[PDB]
Amino acid sequence: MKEPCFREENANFNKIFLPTIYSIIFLTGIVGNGLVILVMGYQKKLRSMTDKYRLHLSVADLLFVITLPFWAVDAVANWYFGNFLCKAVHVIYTVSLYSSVLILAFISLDRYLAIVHATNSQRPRKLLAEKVVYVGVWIPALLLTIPDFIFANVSEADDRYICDRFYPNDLWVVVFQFQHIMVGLILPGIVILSCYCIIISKLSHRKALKTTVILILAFFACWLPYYIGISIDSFILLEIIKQGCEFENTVHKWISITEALAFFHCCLNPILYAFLG
Amino acid sequence: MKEPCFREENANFNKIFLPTIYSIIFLTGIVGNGLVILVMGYQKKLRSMTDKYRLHLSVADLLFVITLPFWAVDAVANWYFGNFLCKAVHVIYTVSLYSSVLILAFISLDRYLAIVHATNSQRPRKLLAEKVVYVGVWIPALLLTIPDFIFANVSEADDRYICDRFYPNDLWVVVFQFQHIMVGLILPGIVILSCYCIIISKLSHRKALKTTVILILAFFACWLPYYIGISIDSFILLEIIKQGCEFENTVHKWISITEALAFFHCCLNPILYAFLG
Amino acid sequence: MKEPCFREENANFNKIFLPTIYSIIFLTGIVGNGLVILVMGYQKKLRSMTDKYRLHLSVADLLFVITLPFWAVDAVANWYFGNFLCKAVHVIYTVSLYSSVLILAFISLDRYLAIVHATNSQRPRKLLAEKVVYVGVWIPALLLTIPDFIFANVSEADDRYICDRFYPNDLWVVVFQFQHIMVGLILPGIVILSCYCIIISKLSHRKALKTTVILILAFFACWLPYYIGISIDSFILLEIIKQGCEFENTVHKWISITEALAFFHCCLNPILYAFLG
Amino acid sequence: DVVMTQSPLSLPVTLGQPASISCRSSQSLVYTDGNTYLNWFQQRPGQSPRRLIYKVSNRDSGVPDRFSGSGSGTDFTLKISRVEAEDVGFYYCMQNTHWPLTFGGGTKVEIK
Amino acid sequence: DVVMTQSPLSLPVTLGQPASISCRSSQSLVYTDGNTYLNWFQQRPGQSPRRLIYKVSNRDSGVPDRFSGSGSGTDFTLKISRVEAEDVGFYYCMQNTHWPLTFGGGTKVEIK
Amino acid sequence: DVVMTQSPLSLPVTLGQPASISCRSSQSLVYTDGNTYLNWFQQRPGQSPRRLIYKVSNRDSGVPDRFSGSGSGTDFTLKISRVEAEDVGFYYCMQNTHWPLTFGGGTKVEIK
Amino acid sequence: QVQLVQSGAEVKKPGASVKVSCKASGYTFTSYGISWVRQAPGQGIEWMGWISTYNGNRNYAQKVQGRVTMTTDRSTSTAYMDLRSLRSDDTAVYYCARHGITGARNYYYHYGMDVWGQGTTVTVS
Amino acid sequence: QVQLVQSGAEVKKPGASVKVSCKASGYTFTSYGISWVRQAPGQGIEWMGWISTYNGNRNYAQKVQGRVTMTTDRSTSTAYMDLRSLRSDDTAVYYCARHGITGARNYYYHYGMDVWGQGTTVTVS
Amino acid sequence: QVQLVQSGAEVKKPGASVKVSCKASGYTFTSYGISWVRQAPGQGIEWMGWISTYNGNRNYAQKVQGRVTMTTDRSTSTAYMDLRSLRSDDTAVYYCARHGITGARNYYYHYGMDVWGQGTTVTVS
Ligand SMILES: CC(C)CCC[C@@H](C)[C@H]1CC[C@H]2[C@@H]3CC=C4C[C@@H](O)CC[C@]4(C)[C@H]3CC[C@]12C
Ligand SMILES: CC(C)CCC[C@@H](C)[C@H]1CC[C@H]2[C@@H]3CC=C4C[C@@H](O)CC[C@]4(C)[C@H]3CC[C@]12C
Ligand SMILES: CC(C)CCC[C@@H](C)[C@H]1CC[C@H]2[C@@H]3CC=C4C[C@@H](O)CC[C@]4(C)[C@H]3CC[C@]12C
Ligand SMILES: CC(C)CCC[C@@H](C)[C@H]1CC[C@H]2[C@@H]3CC=C4C[C@@H](O)CC[C@]4(C)[C@H]3CC[C@]12C
Ligand SMILES: CC(C)CCC[C@@H](C)[C@H]1CC[C@H]2[C@@H]3CC=C4C[C@@H](O)CC[C@]4(C)[C@H]3CC[C@]12C
Ligand SMILES: CC(C)CCC[C@@H](C)[C@H]1CC[C@H]2[C@@H]3CC=C4C[C@@H](O)CC[C@]4(C)[C@H]3CC[C@]12C
Ligand SMILES: CC(C)CCC[C@@H](C)[C@H]1CC[C@H]2[C@@H]3CC=C4C[C@@H](O)CC[C@]4(C)[C@H]3CC[C@]12C
Ligand SMILES: CC(C)CCC[C@@H](C)[C@H]1CC[C@H]2[C@@H]3CC=C4C[C@@H](O)CC[C@]4(C)[C@H]3CC[C@]12C
Ligand SMILES: CC(C)CCC[C@@H](C)[C@H]1CC[C@H]2[C@@H]3CC=C4C[C@@H](O)CC[C@]4(C)[C@H]3CC[C@]12C
Ligand SMILES: CC(C)CCC[C@@H](C)[C@H]1CC[C@H]2[C@@H]3CC=C4C[C@@H](O)CC[C@]4(C)[C@H]3CC[C@]12C
Ligand SMILES: CC(C)CCC[C@@H](C)[C@H]1CC[C@H]2[C@@H]3CC=C4C[C@@H](O)CC[C@]4(C)[C@H]3CC[C@]12C
Ligand SMILES: CC(C)CCC[C@@H](C)[C@H]1CC[C@H]2[C@@H]3CC=C4C[C@@H](O)CC[C@]4(C)[C@H]3CC[C@]12C
Repeated sequence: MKEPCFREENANFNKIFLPTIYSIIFLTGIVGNGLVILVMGYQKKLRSMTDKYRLHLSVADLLFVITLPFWAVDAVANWYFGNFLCKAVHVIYTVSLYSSVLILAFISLDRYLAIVHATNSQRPRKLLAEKVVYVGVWIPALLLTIPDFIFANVSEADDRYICDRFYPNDLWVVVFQFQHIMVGLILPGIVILSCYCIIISKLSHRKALKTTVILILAFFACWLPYYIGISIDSFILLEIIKQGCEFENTVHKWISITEALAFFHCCLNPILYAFLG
Repeated sequence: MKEPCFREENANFNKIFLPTIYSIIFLTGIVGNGLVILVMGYQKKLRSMTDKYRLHLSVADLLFVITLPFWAVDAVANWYFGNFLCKAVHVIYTVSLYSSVLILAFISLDRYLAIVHATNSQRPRKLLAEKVVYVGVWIPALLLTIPDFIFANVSEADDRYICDRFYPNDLWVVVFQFQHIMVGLILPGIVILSCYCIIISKLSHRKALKTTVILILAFFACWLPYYIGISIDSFILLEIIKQGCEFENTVHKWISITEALAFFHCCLNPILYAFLG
Repeated sequence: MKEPCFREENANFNKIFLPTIYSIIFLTGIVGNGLVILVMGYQKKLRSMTDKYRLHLSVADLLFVITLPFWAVDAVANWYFGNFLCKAVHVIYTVSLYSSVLILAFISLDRYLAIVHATNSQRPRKLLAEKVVYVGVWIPALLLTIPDFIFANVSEADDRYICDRFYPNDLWVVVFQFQHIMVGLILPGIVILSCYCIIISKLSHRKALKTTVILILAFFACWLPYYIGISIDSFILLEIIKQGCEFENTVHKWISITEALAFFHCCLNPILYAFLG
Repeated sequence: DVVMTQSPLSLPVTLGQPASISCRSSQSLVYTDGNTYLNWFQQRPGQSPRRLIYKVSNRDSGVPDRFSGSGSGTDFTLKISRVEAEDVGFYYCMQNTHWPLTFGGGTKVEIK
Repeated sequence: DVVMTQSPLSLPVTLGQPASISCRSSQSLVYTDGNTYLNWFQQRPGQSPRRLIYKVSNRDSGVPDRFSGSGSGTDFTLKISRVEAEDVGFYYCMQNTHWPLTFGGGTKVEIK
Repeated sequence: DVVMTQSPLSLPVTLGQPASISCRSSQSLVYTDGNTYLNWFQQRPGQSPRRLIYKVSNRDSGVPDRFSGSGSGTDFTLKISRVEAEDVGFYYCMQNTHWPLTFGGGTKVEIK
Repeated sequence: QVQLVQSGAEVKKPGASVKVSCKASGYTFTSYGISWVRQAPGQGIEWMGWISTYNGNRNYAQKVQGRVTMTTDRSTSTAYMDLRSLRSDDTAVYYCARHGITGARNYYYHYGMDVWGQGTTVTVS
Repeated sequence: QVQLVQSGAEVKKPGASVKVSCKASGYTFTSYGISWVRQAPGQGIEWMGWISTYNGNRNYAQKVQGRVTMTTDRSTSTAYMDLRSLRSDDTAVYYCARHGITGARNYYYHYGMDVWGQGTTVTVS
Repeated sequence: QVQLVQSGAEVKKPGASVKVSCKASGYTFTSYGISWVRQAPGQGIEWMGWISTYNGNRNYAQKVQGRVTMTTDRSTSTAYMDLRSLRSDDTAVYYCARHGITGARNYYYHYGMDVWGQGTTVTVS
């Protein structure tokens, strides 16, 4: 029982700015991830367990970066690739984000174990970093993709093909945005903050700590402006924030630009090796 | 004997930009202030008297940061919390700013005593830092809140609740803005500048000086653009600057954005420990 | 079989912003290139082969910088200089860019030889840096200017003289933009990336490497936003991206501003001597 | 300023039957904020007008559920589900979005 | 909303000869995106209208090459190269750019 | 599009005396660039029109100094200092700023 | 194939209410809005409404607003329309035609009017 | 409760001056503006003025401007209105109605017209 | 010198088609558009079309659109114009006049109308 207002397409400057950001991210990320992965996984290898975690992070970033040209082409021109490629792109996009977030959480947990229980807990650290990590990160990330696996497809609108998510009704997107927030931002954030609080307390009463702290803060500083955009969009959807429709278009543009800028989490990983390493 | 022009609501970009700034400030400040306060006040403790002053600054910053979610919700949605929470929010907001400014003034005064009268004046420094500081900062800050305690309340406009300050007439806000300026900017600024001039003169004829100088300059650089906004608003109110009404709306938006940006004084304190410390 | 939409002239801010950028680039580049060229080529001389490559880069940058005042005057006022000066300006502009890009490629190739085949290949390095470089860079750069040599001329439109490129029909500009991309961005980029990958692999299984890596990344970071502007313009020209005409004017303004900003490749070379050297 | 025409001018209604009054504006009643501020009044003979519904559909506290309104853009309508003997009087629709506010022509509800 | 007038109202045509119908708008049919969304329908007597060409010139799949359209701005035209005996019926032009969509007056094609 | 009215329609002039023709537009002839593109033509009987002055005041090469024009905004005027026996013909003023270009009504200069 | 099937023709007295079903099959029903178009006999085609099957964001034409409520039945993939207070001139033919496109990131309205229902005729006597 | 009470009905000769009191109680008088509305007998309701009790920023309607000065008495929480040079057609009924909302950071005008005074009638003879 | 030469005068029956050549010499033909202007006898000069010789971006006037197709022959540096379905009032004189300016970075339209062709007259009988 409400009137509809139709979303208007992005401005021309946005239509030009998204492809260049995507191209820069692709060019940086492909080279950085290829180099780090190759060195870590083929010759010199890794001295420390944290480098092992970083390898999984690099693989996830590479998997994400592979799909960027499709994003740029869709942003500029129409969709031509096909339904299967649409599904694969959406599946990979959903996998990589959760994989990266849970790898970060695992790194924080390993730090916690390395700091407080250093003497007692070497065997648990090795076991967690060797065997448990697969079940911890790769299984739930794969499992969370079933909604995309069903509801992502290409639709024929006149002569234009659209690759998007076609949900049965409105509330599904609200539920999926809520799980996105709860699994990306809140729970791993709680774990990371609690772990670092305990390490700080123990220290009060380290080069490794600094290097893994900068990665996490830089990751969540990039992702933070996106999640307020999603939170507000969800509240607007549930008739809790009825500020009009110009506000809706503005927040849609904000979401688009902010995710485009936050795609830097794949590029951030290899740089820290160049600077800090 | 003048015609009224009604204030227009902030732009959509402002409605989205204020919540994200508030959320970032809250997330940074809560963690930083919790950590500094916990370490200083529960285990390792503080080696130097300046750290003791900084603890009061941290407590004031924490008290301010506690109330940010209400600010964000009010900025986005309507007021729902109630009259008592409105009064408490306004009281805490008024307390924290003055507390921080007077703690900075006390730090400058302690520096002055530590530099010029180092040999003679150790007992006065200890007495001032142990006993006098409470009467100096916490008493006047509490005392200056009576106007907010009376004139801050929530009004029922149709179905929308508004938490604001409802003064008996116009001149009260001019008087209170003038006391705001005179107690925040001018008098502590005069004290700080005079003290640092005397220390500079004595030195001409120190790591601690550098660390407490950067905190003060960074504090007043954040607060400076707000006070020109207030000064101009007060002059416009007293029919001294009759530049129209588009100028009035522009300066209102300037005041809003500038206070949103200047709320960084709570986040600035813990960072200096990470960098300089 | 399409309707035409006529290009609209740049905004007033652009008309003021281009001359100041051009003047700053000219003032920086003339002094920097004069100094580096004079020292390298007249007294102290050059200790290392890389400095020799840099001298060719400096000469190309000087040749480019010489023609900037004509660009600024054309941007502000009408063309007055004449047909021969128009042709000479276009020829020099086309020469300098390709010369710089191929000198960078040669530097990367020399690095590759210096790293992997250091013991075996000193004589090839000396021969390549002494004799082959002229044929490698200066001959093809001169050869690629014949299209500009024929199709660049000044046209009399009423009382206004226009110095531009008047091609026989539309597809010529598409072909020339494609060769621009293929010879500036793609092929030298492939060579540089392959060479640095092999050096990185060998190292895993150097001050000089860092200094010549920063020059290349800073060069392609400046040139990168221009080539997406060209690519999109070419696709729009071939009726592959029919987004309208406001998009066309926006991308034209983007191309203009981006080339104005990317003209910094002449200024970037002498600075690295001041900072890193 | 904005001018609103209200129809019908006279609306004879029979007890126990619903009735509708609709008024059309000359400018879209959409505020920059995103709402529509149009409210309806009823004036019984000999007393000051009272407020029935504020905004397009929200109901002012203290009135029965029979009165209800709807509409958007430049067209608005108020409907009474059941007409009793105490629903006789004038009805006005007014807007508060553009300075100054403008009232409606007025509709009188009789008994048929 | 946008109003489109279609001419001619009645178009007698002879078998084996081309014919043209043109409709003019009152507002430019150019979208912010950069396209023009105006399409033509044909309604045979007793059945629902079908789509012949979508947008100014693109041809809907399933119709012969005889039907073709052109135009830009506020003037559009549809032309039939050869008129057979099965091309008798009403023809409409409508736009989908401005909410709400508006149809055309209608043109009937007879046999002469 | 822009419509320009030219006055007078018929201008009898005596040899050796100046004369003036003025045409008024319906939209301001100021380009975004900052100039005014309005030019005047003369058409002798039986030959193609030629250009006399381009823009408001600039004189096209190859004509005497007798012809001169002025004006700004939406009002423009062309004046001939001395009328000889070879100044008989039609005169038009046209604009090139807004697509499409529009000509003038036309003024015929006789001999009195 | 994609197709829309309607109900039969109806006749009703003035002041009554009429509901016409519009069953759609051959495509995902929850990704295309539906627009209701009415053609008066011997008159130009007219528009009266549009409902988004994604989340029920109805919209009505000015001339008919206040007398029509139109809803969808997503479970059986059908769209209805209810008209009350019928007048004498309401005798006409109603067509159910697919309109728009609704998605998670795309909710435009200029892609449709492709497939039409068989149409139904209602008369008042 | 919140309520507004006015004065009694008055009759005055043409060219005189009339002032009607508007006493308000039940809420903070210095946080809501007051708008004066006049209803001519047998005619549609009309607006003629508005004063902000916060700082006395008066505003007048075009049709009556130049003959009305309206002020407030914050001490006793009353609002007045003075009209001079009365004409023959001025016989009508005047209503004092709360309007707007005035605050330190909020000074909007689209929240009001809720509570009305009893109204007074003035006639010219 | 720069000059434009046209064809001869023609007479054709109603419903026919006429094509008038416009040969240009003395300047680079592929850097200036061409506009076709028609002057009805005893009437004000009128505009009907414009084609860009750079890439054939034709444009037509509203009054004549749908009956004229105009193209260029870059190989021999000539410009044509085809008009079909001639009416009774089409008897007039057609002038081929250079217009605009087309280049790689400059494609403006306010530089032209300088040189005109000799003109040709076509009549319908
Ligand atoms: C340091 C980094 C994060 C700053 C990032 C700033 C970028 C994201 C900002 C700077 C200027 C902004 C642009 C300013 C103006 C416009 C025009 C508007 O009609 C659409 C949005 C658009 C195109 C904005 C998009 C976002 C934008 C490009
Ligand atoms: C302008 C853009 C494309 C430049 C992109 C440069 C990035 C991709 C380059 C710059 C410096 C590079 C790093 C330099 C050193 C190392 C250490 C080595 O043991 C693993 C690879 C690694 C970590 C490199 C990865 C790629 C890297 C980060
Ligand atoms: C459809 C796609 C996205 C499904 C993703 C599944 C595949 C591509 C993913 C799932 C788990 C991943 C593996 C997880 C862990 C490791 C160990 C590491 O030392 C090398 C890479 C390697 C071996 C990964 C390779 C990629 C991988 C096999
Ligand atoms: C909108 C998005 C792209 C903004 C991204 C901003 C992020 C990447 C920026 C914001 C503040 C930055 C940090 C500011 C200060 C420091 C301290 C320094 O000793 C190391 C770098 C480090 C840790 C920076 C890393 C990058 C950083 C986290
Ligand atoms: C380094 C830091 C201090 C820079 C801070 C810049 C911020 C405060 C500036 C940058 C761009 C600005 C925005 C630019 C455009 C608009 C649109 C206008 O209609 C309302 C104000 C608004 C939304 C501005 C608000 C302030 C703003 C967001
Ligand atoms: C992206 C945002 C949320 C990151 C916020 C990080 C801030 C809150 C973190 C980064 C580094 C941290 C500091 C690191 C070291 C110390 C020294 C210790 O003796 C007291 C706490 C203190 C002073 C920490 C306080 C919190 C701190 C300043
Ligand atoms: C309504 C609210 C804002 C009233 C504020 C009063 C309370 C919360 C304030 C007033 C003075 C403050 C105290 C001032 C000084 C110290 C000493 C320090 O070593 C620990 C914190 C402590 C003990 C503060 C705790 C908070 C405090 C008790
Ligand atoms: C609008 C508001 C947010 C702007 C806030 C700007 C403040 C925080 C910035 C402006 C200039 C900055 C200073 C510039 C230079 C130096 C010297 C360096 O050796 C230490 C940091 C220090 C002292 C910076 C601290 C942060 C600073 C004071
Ligand atoms: C760090 C460096 C690369 C930032 C470079 C930013 C420059 C190129 C950006 C910043 C603001 C931009 C301007 C913002 C607004 C306008 C007005 C518009 O009508 C024409 C473009 C124009 C004039 C833009 C041109 C590009 C511009 C000047
Ligand atoms: C504001 C602008 C104009 C300042 C421009 C300053 C530039 C042109 C100056 C600043 C520092 C200078 C460099 C300083 C030192 C050296 C080393 C010498 O062996 C060769 C010249 C060289 C490399 C100089 C070249 C010119 C240079 C880069
Ligand atoms: C019309 C213009 C652009 C033609 C350019 C040709 C001339 C100016 C160019 C072509 C090749 C260039 C030479 C290439 C190599 C060297 C060796 C170096 O150690 C000194 C400069 C010197 C000697 C260059 C001087 C400039 C040069 C002779
Ligand atoms: C639009 C154009 C002008 C933007 C040009 C940006 C270029 C010149 C900027 C973007 C990022 C910058 C780099 C960022 C980080 C580093 C690492 C530091 O240890 C040396 C400088 C260096 C390598 C910078 C050099 C300049 C750089 C490459």
